[PDB]
Amino acid sequence: SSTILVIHGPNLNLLGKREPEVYGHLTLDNINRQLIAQAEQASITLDTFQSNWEGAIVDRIHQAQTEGVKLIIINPAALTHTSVALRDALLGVAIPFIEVHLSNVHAREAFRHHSYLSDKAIGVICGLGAKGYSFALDYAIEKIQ
Amino acid sequence: SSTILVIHGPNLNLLGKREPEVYGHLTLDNINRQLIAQAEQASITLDTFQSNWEGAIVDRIHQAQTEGVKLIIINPAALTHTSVALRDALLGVAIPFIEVHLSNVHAREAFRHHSYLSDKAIGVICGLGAKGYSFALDYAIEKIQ
Amino acid sequence: SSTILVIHGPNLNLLGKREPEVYGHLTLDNINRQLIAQAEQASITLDTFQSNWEGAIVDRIHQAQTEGVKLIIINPAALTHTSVALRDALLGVAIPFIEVHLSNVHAREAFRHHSYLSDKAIGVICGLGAKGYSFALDYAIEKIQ
Amino acid sequence: SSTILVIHGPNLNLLGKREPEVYGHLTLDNINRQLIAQAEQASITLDTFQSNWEGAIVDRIHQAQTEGVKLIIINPAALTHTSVALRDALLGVAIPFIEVHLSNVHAREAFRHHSYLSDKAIGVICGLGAKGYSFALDYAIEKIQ
Amino acid sequence: SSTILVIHGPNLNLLGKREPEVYGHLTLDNINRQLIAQAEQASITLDTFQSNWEGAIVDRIHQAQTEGVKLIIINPAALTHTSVALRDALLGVAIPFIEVHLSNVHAREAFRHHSYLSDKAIGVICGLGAKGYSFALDYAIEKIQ
Amino acid sequence: SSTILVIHGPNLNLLGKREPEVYGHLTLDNINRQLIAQAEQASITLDTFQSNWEGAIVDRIHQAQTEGVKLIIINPAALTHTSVALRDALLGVAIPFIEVHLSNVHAREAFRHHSYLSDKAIGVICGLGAKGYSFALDYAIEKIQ
Amino acid sequence: SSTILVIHGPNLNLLGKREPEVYGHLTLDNINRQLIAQAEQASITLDTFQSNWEGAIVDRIHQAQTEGVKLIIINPAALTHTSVALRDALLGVAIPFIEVHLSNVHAREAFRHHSYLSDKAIGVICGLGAKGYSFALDYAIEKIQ
Amino acid sequence: STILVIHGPNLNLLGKREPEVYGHLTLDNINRQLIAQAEQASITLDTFQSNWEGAIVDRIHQAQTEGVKLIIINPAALTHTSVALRDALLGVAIPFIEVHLSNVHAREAFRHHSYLSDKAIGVICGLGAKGYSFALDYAIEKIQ
Amino acid sequence: SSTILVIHGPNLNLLGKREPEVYGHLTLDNINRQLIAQAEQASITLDTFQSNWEGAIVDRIHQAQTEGVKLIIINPAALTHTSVALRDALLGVAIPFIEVHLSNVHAREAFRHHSYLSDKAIGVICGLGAKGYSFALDYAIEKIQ
Amino acid sequence: SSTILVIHGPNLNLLGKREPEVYGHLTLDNINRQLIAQAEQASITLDTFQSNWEGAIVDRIHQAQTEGVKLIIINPAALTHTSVALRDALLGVAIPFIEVHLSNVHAREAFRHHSYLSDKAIGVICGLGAKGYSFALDYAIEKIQPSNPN
Amino acid sequence: SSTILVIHGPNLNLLGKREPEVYGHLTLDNINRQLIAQAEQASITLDTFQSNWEGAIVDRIHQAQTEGVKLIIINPAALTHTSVALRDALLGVAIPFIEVHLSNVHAREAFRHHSYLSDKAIGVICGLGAKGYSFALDYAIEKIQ
Amino acid sequence: SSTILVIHGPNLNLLGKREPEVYGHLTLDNINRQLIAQAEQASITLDTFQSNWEGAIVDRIHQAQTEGVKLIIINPAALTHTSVALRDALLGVAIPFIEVHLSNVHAREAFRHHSYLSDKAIGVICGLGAKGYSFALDYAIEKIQPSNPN
Repeated sequence: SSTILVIHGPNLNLLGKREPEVYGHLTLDNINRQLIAQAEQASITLDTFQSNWEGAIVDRIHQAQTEGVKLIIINPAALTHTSVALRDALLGVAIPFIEVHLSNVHAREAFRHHSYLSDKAIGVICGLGAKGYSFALDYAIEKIQ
Repeated sequence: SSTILVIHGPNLNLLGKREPEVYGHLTLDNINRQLIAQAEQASITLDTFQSNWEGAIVDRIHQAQTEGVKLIIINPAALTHTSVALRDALLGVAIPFIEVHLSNVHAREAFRHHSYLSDKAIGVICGLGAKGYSFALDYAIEKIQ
Repeated sequence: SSTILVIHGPNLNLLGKREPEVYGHLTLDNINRQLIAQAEQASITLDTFQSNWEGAIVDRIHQAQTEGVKLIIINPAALTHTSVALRDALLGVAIPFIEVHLSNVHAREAFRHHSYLSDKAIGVICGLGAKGYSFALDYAIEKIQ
Repeated sequence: SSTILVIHGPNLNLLGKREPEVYGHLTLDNINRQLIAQAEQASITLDTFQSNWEGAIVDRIHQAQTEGVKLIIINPAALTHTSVALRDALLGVAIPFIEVHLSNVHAREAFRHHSYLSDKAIGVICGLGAKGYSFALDYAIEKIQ
Repeated sequence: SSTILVIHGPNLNLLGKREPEVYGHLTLDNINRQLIAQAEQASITLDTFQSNWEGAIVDRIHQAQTEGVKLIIINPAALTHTSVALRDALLGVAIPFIEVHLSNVHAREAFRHHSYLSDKAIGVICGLGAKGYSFALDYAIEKIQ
Repeated sequence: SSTILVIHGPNLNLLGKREPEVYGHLTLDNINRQLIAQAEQASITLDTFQSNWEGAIVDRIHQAQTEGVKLIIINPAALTHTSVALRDALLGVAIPFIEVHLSNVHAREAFRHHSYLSDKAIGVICGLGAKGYSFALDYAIEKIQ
Repeated sequence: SSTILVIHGPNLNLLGKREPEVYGHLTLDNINRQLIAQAEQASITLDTFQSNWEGAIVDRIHQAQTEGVKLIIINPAALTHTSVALRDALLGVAIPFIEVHLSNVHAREAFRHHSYLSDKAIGVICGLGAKGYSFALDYAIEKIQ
Repeated sequence: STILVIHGPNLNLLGKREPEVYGHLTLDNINRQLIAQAEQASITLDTFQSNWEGAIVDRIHQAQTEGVKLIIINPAALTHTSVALRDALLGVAIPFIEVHLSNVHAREAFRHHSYLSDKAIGVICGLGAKGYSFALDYAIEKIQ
Repeated sequence: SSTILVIHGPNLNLLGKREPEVYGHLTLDNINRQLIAQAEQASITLDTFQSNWEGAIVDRIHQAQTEGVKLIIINPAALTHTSVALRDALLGVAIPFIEVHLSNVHAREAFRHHSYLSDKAIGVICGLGAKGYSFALDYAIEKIQ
Repeated sequence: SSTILVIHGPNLNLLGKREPEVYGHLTLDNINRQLIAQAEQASITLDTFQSNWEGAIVDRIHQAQTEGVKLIIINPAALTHTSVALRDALLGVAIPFIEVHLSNVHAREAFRHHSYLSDKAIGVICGLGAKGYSFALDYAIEKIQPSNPN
Repeated sequence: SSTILVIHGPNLNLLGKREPEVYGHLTLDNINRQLIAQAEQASITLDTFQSNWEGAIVDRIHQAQTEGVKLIIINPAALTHTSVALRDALLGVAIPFIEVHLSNVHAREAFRHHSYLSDKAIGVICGLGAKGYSFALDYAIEKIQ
Repeated sequence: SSTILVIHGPNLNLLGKREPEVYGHLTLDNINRQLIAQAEQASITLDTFQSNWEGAIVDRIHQAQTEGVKLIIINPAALTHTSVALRDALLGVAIPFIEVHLSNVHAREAFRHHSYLSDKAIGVICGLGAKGYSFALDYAIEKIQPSNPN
């Protein structure tokens, strides 16, 4: 009834385009399907977005507050280290959000440790991969029941 | 003949999207219109542009070289801390400018103190809200006349 | 035994002692029972350990390797910012761990943004209260089966 | 009426010497008159202070309190980057104020990019010559209308 | 059976769009056609792209993996200092690339020294204007064999 | 009826081991007794505790809460620069504390300047030798009124 | 032949102005009036001094030298973080001083953490208020005797 | 004269995942050859390992009263974090040499920093357990 | 038909106030007649001036533009690392200067390694004690003509 | 008076010394004779130089001033990160120069991202192996043409 | 021709040049001799080289490859902090090395804490005087078996 | 009896070489007879040295120690910012030195503000053109008779 919104940042789109071994066989779609499925099983709405354009997401988020979204679960991808606009969009709207990362952002380049969201997020999950999204949703469904 | 171009960076359109409590409550246009009125009365022809997509903001800056725009007023907001490409635009066409900010950026988080445009612009204003926008237009003019 | 060991860093024994507002009421042993139940519903063993003495924790972490623990869910608390011993213990025993925190670590003093653990954990959940422990228990159980 | 004090930092008493093509036409006098004339238009008894001395300005700020001054407009800046005594007086009397710089102060040497006032100041103006004060004073008045 | 994509980033379209000594006659398209012919002379196919938009360049390089582009010659421009997206875009597809800038990155402001791609390209060529492209292409032609 | 607690950190038990060479013949035992007598002669009860283990001090701090201690006069000594656990212990039991140091800390190494306790202590006495304990006691007694 | 000279930095003249607790009723004179009193019952003389000018306190400290002041109790206020002149003044005349701050300096802005005087004072009291002066004086009595 | 060898936390793990990560060598092994090195030089050397700082602190206070002359310490992890260990060492004022099995400089930067190094007589890192012997050979030559 | 002013910053008047050296009796007094003499012996005009008051020193150089002058030799002392008011005071009058210091700036505390006057001076001199002044003067004299 | 001088810095002699692939088989010798052959078709005279001592490179640069070398193509190697002396030399003689590196320098240790040279060069090439030099040449060879006339 | 090659950097040739307990009478020669003696005990062939010219050291490292040296014990002295060319010659010939220093570098000045050679050496010794070269040889000797 | 050694770093040999309007024709050679005549005038022995090779300079600082040079005036040039090797050369020989730079190093790139020498130098003089050497020699000259006494 009250919407959850899952936002995917740049390049998440490329997910799965070179299996066998690089996490071969997993795609941004495979992911959207589970989350959508998990959100359904506990009777809640879930919309997924994706663009390699920062202006496209800032847009979506301005719409999310308008579309009544209650809690955003964002995988800002590379934009989390560079976009304060991605931050002032999620704050300016005042929606709660939980930041999600597939990879352990802390285990990669140091410029990846900085984030423009995690501090205003309810929480942050990184490195649990796809399930990160799942748990993020788990906490979200309860967060406001 | 002349043209002033006020551009607004991301999220600025969200002005007034939840009014209580006693905050301020004004929109992106309450100023756009506050400016255009002030523009013509002094014989100069204004122009405004707003997006959350950096590309757009660049092309509008570019096309200004074709157009013959003499000076720009801009509030890149979030972009001032992040886009040099934006910087490359205003220098690429040799169109002077001014940078304005609604909130007093220096009283917020630290990261908001850096600016990729401030140093190039004729000047900067912040913490006075919309009154800076229009304080700027005032200078834009007394320069051309 | 399919042992997973839950470790709680110092001061966590005080959770729930000015009930109404500060942290509210969720006692260490309240979290312990919860984990034990989840642990048993999955037919997976789970001992727990708390101590205000860092060395008690490292002692426990070693004992865990001896005991064949497959993964540690550690809530180092104040030690995530100050303990390399803790990091090197977990890397010494090569027991993969998930770092978990109740409060959103990135929301407090900048000094709590650093972790001598995070970069080498599988992932990090923070700011999601006791559930953090549970999700961590989920990912963990599903990684062992 | 009700008083606004317009404090000037050290060096603004200088002038426009080597006046043609040094950018030194107008003097402090020419800014202090213009403004006091603008406070006349606002029906406020606006007094000014220029001192190359810190201790004269702080003392001034305390007199201002006892004299129930309502808001201070202050162009420290050779004092903006260096003094907290100035800051602690402007807070210790809790009279609101604004910061103004004739030149764009971010277009210069990197160490001008910091201020001990800007953060606890209502707003900041830099870059637009002495037009900047008139902007401050205007604003200050609407702050009393 | 080979293709070379050439990518021009933001503000590269302005070459020769300001006449006299400001980049003179040489247009982005003169560069394009010469390169096209140099390609053809040695029976290689070659395409060119340019956009002030981050997402667009991001998108088209993904199109490249689909189109079988054996190597990208790219002049990111101002996006080398901001976009970790493009870094994940080029890294994502895995199309070896060459960094080309016309001007000399290092003779400028400190933030230009920082590149999100430099450390991942085959090599960089900056400071040699148009000819920079010809060379990259020359090398790109011999690379494939 | 009121209990004041005085907690001495690691290495403080060493007071009086090389008497004339460094500091003086004064001990923890004197400071303690003179402290008790001053409190008996003021109708306050007072207990004391010293330890070289963060856990014990942490532990004691927790018991002071249950014992109804009204205030802790503490000398964390070295823990002050490294223990965010000690900090969280005092925070977790919310017993006002005054941080005392016999030696003047800022006179020493740069790292001794940082402290995880000073910003949460009611006040800090450092460098005035053992009187800083009497003064803390004295102050704590006026506070106990 | 003992005199004690108490110095009060800029703004301390403002103590006890909005007595309805922006901070309490205790005024600068009260402090001196209780200080001179305490001294006498020990047959010690004691003049005191306050000022908002860097120079005044400097000159003043210089006079203490010729006046044969045994010790100095000083509260530099903000000059503590900005004046190396006050520093070189105190080290210049070499009268040991007890740096006293009514407020726990460490609980405020980062720039207040710094101090150009602490590494050079016998000790520091900060955050214990006016009793801090008596304590300084009490310590200052017995050491001088 | 008594040397006292302190091993910080986790050193009790030496040789516990034998396949060429570490190797077969253990801490008791190191102590064994160390006490031996000591007895060969007619020096009493006591060892102490604890994953507990207070234990290590107390030990060095006891070391004062016992009359210990020099401490060879491998604070391991405690190097980059414990100024209490520093103050304890400084407090009883017993000279010490800092030891580290792996080249700390070829790892993570936070490794690079030591709260003891500047006050130790010297430092040895990257030469494996051999460092205790070197430090002990040095320790011994400072007492004889 | 020129003139030369010499400036001394705070604390200099303290020279030679604790008998044997560390400058045993080279007071500031001495250093002035010495510098004055040398100027009256090559026939140049010049006055000396020392103040523990910043504003006074700043004032004093504005009197430099009122009367004369071609070159200024200055030892700010403590105001070198602190004052940018003094810097712009020199640039504004535009009188080229020579920076001088009695002790070796570079050999003291790090904080003293920063000079606000160094990068604009004609040149700097430090560590040559008194004699340093002597050279500054000397370089000027053979520079006017 | 229309020479091009090519300068190789420290360790560049070692090209192809380990024949098997830590790099290929290419030596400085080959790069030069190719450069010289290339300068001949254009009727341009070119010289080359290499040394592992900063001073010697500083000297040869200074010597190019007197030879009337018109443009210097330089691969400074490790020196770009440490030698402000090499820097003040190319600026000393005011000979434009192109900086070339065989490997992509930004793809390694942080310190290796700094350069006391790149900013004052005409352009920089890095990563392209030997061909990086050819481009410098082909570019230089034109460069002699424009910037007339007289 | 030689199995192990010791390198002594600039200024190590100064050892013992000021003998009466401005350090030990121990020369660089004595150190070479001691090492050589020791190497003859393990039937290892050792060569020594010292110079104040980086190029001579680099050329030597190059000659070292073509000679087939197995390990380099190097005390680059000063050059540890500044030479990447030494780095590049050592890596370039791909010969492993142990780094050595006589004094505790960590006890001296901060700029001495940095090293262009430490991270690629097998190990480093410092503070144990000449004994440090011994320990390294003894270490090298064992490895070459 | 009290000899002064003047050391000029790399590139200083280029002085007086795009003559018509830049700097002067004033050569390093020229600056040297000025210092020589200044030293000779005060009864002080003065030597000079310049090399574009650091190792040549460290060597000479070492020779100065055995030469009994009471004080060194050095224009480390670009080396003041890079050679801690030069710094340790000076500290190890424990010869007091004065640092001279022709230009005002603080008015140039940020990297020119860090000196591996200055904090151990008695003093620094920069910006005063070639006369800085003169003022340094000046101090050096009176600095050889001060309170021991005498």
